[PDB]
Amino acid sequence: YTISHTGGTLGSSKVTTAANQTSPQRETAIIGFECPRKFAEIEYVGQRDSTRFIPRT
Amino acid sequence: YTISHTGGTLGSSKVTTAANQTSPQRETAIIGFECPRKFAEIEYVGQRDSTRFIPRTTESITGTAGDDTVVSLTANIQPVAGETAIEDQDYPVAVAYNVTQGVQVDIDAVDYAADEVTLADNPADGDTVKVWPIMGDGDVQFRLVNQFGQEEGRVYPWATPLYRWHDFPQLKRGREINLHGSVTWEENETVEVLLDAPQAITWEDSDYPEGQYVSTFEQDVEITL
Amino acid sequence: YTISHTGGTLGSSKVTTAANQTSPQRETAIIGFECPRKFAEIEYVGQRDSTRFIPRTTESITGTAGDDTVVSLTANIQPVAGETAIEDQDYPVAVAYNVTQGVQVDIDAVDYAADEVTLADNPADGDTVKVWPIMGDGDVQFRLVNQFGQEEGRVYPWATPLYRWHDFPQLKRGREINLHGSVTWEENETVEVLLDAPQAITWEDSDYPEGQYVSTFEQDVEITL
Amino acid sequence: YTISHTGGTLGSSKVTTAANQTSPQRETAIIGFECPRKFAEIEYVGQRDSTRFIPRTTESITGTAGDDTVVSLTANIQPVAGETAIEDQDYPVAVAYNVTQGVQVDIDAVDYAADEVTLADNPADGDTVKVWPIMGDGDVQFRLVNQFGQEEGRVYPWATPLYRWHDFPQLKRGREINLHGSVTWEENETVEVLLDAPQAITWEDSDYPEGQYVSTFEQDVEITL
Amino acid sequence: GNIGNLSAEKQISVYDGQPFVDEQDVPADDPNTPALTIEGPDGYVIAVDAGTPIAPEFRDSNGNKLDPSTRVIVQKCDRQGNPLGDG
Amino acid sequence: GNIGNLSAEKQISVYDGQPFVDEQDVPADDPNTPALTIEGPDGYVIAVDAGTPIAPEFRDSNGNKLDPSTRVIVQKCDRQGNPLGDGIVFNDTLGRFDYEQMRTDPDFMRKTAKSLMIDEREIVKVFVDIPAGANGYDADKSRLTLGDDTSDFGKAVEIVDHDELSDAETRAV
Amino acid sequence: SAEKQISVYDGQPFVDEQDVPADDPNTPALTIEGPDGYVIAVDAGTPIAPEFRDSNGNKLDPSTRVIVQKCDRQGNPLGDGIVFNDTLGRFDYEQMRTDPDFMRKTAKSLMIDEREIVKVFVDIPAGANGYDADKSRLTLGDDTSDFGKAVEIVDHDELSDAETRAV
Amino acid sequence: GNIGNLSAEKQISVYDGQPFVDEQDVPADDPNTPALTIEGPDGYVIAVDAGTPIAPEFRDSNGNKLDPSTRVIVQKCDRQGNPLGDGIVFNDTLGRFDYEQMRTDPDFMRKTAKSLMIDEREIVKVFVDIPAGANGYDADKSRLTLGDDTSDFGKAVEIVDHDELSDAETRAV
Repeated sequence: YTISHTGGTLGSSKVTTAANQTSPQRETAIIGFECPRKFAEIEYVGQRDSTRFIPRT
Repeated sequence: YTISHTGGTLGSSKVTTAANQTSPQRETAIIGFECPRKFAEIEYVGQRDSTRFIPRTTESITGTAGDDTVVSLTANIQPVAGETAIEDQDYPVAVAYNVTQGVQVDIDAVDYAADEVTLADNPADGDTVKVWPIMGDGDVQFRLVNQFGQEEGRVYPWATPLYRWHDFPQLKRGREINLHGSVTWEENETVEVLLDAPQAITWEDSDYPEGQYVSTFEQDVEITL
Repeated sequence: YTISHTGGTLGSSKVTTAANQTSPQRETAIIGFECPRKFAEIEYVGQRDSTRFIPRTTESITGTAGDDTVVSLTANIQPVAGETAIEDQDYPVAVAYNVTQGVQVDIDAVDYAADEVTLADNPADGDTVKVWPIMGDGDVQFRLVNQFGQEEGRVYPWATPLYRWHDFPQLKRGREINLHGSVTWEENETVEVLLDAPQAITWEDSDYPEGQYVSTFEQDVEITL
Repeated sequence: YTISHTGGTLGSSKVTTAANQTSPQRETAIIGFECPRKFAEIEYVGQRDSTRFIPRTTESITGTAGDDTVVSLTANIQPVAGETAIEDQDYPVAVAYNVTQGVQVDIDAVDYAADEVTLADNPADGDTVKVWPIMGDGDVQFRLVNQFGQEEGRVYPWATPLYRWHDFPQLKRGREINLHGSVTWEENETVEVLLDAPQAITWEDSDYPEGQYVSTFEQDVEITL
Repeated sequence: GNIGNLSAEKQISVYDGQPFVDEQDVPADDPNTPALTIEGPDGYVIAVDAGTPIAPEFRDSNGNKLDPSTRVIVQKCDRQGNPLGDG
Repeated sequence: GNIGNLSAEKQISVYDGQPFVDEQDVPADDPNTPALTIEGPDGYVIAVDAGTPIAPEFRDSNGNKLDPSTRVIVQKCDRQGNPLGDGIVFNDTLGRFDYEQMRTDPDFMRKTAKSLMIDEREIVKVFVDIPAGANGYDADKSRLTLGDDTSDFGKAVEIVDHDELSDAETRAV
Repeated sequence: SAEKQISVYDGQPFVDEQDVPADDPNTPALTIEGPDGYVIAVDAGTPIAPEFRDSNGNKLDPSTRVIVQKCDRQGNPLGDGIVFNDTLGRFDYEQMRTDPDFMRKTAKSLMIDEREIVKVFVDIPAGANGYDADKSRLTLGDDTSDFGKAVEIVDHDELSDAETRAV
Repeated sequence: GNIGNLSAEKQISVYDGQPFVDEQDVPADDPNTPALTIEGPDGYVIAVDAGTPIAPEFRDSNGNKLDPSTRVIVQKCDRQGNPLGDGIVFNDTLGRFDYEQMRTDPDFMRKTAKSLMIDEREIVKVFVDIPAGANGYDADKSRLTLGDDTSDFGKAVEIVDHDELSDAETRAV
């Protein structure tokens, strides 16, 4: 028994993570989507559910 | 049809990369073992193939009156195999070098809880000394990298703390480390020793007294031809 | 053959332990009921066995002019299970004793909510007067220890708020306390009543007027010969 | 119906004998284990029942300026358990007492081949020191005597070199000193331990600090009732 | 050194200082703010039946009793935080 | 570029720094204060076989060792932290150990007595009984090494995720 | 099962200490009494750690003699039934409870019931300085090494205890 | 007051002190000179079965151990003092040995390879191959301990008087 939602910059809880990378050419973690106790599970299906990204420096 | 070799600080090829981590406490690539043209494929086997890791870091100080003692070095020092007094240990917990005199120092004593040490030669005021102790905290593991530069997957997703490598007498058979997991290379592929630790680690300081390499990462492996 | 009989502050045996708790909220041992060689076994039964408990703490103040009133006492005060004015109560919510004159003092008035009171007379400027009020918040439970001094079981692992032992009159059937859980003793074993609380408790204040014992714990049980 | 006891320096009776030898080299009786009426019969078993022997002799010296070293002590010294430094040993090779100050002395160091030692405290001229070092060379064995006082014979006539008792860590299982042969006692009969060697062993130096008996014989044995 | 085994159904009470319940001071006149929250203890199950009592001793910072005209409401919600109306 | 698939039974050792374990500095004479506190890692299951070693490298704030007559205790508890009494694994002292080598040679590897089995929320606690004179407990300098996952000696601990009838029969304690 | 594998030491309420004069061996140094409800079993081959010292924390004379000896319910020794008799000096207090190669074990098994007593007898020379079991202590047995041996303790089970009361 | 009889098999060890063996000081770099020299005891037979330890505590005059480069050799000879080539039992160095514990712990013990046997005049010799830089040999401050007659480890050496069929088969070299 499932429905759809959006995860985002703020999203279902204020437990996400929002940080910035480094200038040395080495990857980092821009965003962290952590699940809450509210929901049993989250699922993302590539080719089905869209994603949007407006980056800016 | 296979035999046993070891990967090393140099190993079987002069393409193995040695880089150091960041000060921002975030895991980095220590070493990249890149498979060469010469071989067919490489095998690791945890619980069979031993491994040895003598890490060693860097600190520096300036001299003045009363400096027979060096500070808590921001490193949770540990005895070596439980053993404390230097000359009886398997290897030195730390060494140091006066730059102006350009000589080695011998050490009197250690205090591990306060992480301090006590020398013999009071250096001169304005003089410079380097120290190379072991590294303390640190969580390591193995990573796989294709020829493209993409992460495939970590080995045995459970890190290894650093200080066990110090706690065990690494040379005694059976006591030596055998990590977990397996991994297999291909030709142009790479595997990467990754670490997360707060202090910067080194290799190949010119001013080292005992050898041209301060720190070593040796590992046993099975090789195909 | 058995009988119904009570253990208590002194009771049958002058070996039971009575100690004080901690200010850090770490659940500690208020009382230890140790069993003797005299008997064979003991049995306590929640939902059958009555219990009685008057806990009380100790605070202090210094005297200045016009100070006929005492401030909030770091304790959420309750009326005595139905009544507000002390003289008609089962027991006082609190008592006061001036040390310099060295006498008990009569209480006039209360604000239970604000946890403040007003006395019968003004103390001398610079005097000291102590107060013994009941306890407020805290959670309480029961535990068992073998003869070996190691743990053997918490009884019904869900503590109860302390306040009810004030807020019911304990000497009235229905109003009395019947907890949950059961437990059996042996020779050298010891049960321990435990508490976590903000405040300190006391026994054996030399200046208490109404008896040698400011507070009391009692419990009715069955006894085997 | 039997059990295991120990015979020793004192053991189960105040009739056991302890005396010293002569300097002219021809063996003598050191110890006499006489059997009592308390028991029925006593048993020895070589290669089963452990044995222990800490021999220790006496030397005397007068002091003067610069007398930190003590000369060749007429005594072939061995590092106990192979170990040279004192406090790492199972027991001290040597002990020192100043009689003028009437106090123990700490030892600084040793030379075993020269059979010489170096103390910590320079003595005074006219001062007197005694030394309690181990016994070195010499040959030992057991012997039997009837109730009359006549030789019955020896046991396994191959005298163990004395320094073996110093070599092994006697307090460790598997290395303890066992011997070869067996023997059974009777009521008024006496086994003896006999020795020959150049130097005079000693017991019962009142001025000795670390015990009321400097040298000890102990031997596990079997008893009937 | 025995204790006696237990039926599964433990008869207990509930109070504020327990590690499955949270307090939160409210402003003047916000009803939708939950003063008190209770959540399941992650592995056990609670059953309250009707006729269950309350001692809801709600006071101010000075402790003096509130306006007695105040209304209290107690309500089960979803797994998210939204009340039901029902229940 | 293969890695080698794995069984669920991850063979590991346990220490303070891991993110399912908590330390706490302690005074002298409480045998009840939990020095250490393990909890279930919220979804996995842990199994310590009987015949498992320990290295409780316990010291003071000045780095020195504690009194050897100190008694260390290890015990299972409920999801609320109340000990069950039974299910004890350990009751011995520190003087039995030798910190120089207590996790090296099997001749000195002090070990457990019974097995142990942790669900997604069960808890293990570690307690310390001392006289007054000691220099307390300093967990910041002290540590613990439970089991070995590196040697030909000793044993390890089995972490697993949820396999169906394995968990079905495992929960039947 | 009903069998419990433990050790034993002084700080337990089935055991009594008693500080001792110089050289009075007949006095009970220590005492172990039954627990009145449980039953104890020792097998031979079981270590001892008699950490005996003086008031000033120093070790006693090595030439001391130690005995562990069973007594009747009266408290009188049976003569027979001894489990151990050796010197302190045989041990090494720094490690006598640590290395099995330095461990020293019994020579017989032993069984204790609800009323039996074990005593510890201690024959010391004249010159030494007493024995204070405050600063000294004892630990008997271990349940931790695969080496060594524990001690078995039980509640009253019918048939085994029925056998056991044939002493 | 009886002792209990014995087999003729006396289980002992061998050392320089016994009155049927000779020591001798050694110059720098001659292997051929005999450091040790057993002789037959004139009526008894010695038997060193296989797996028999050695403890050759060789030092210099100044108490120091010799150079580990030196090799030690044990070898049987005829009744005139001349070796046989065969019958050798041991050829190794001192670097193998641990004088601190060589006669103590079986892990470090160094045993023979072959069996060996001795009649009433037979001889065994010790040969010591050395470079030039050594500080010679001091036999007074050095010794040997061959075999063990005390331990539950190692082995012993059998000695016997002449019994009929025993010697009938023992003279079958």
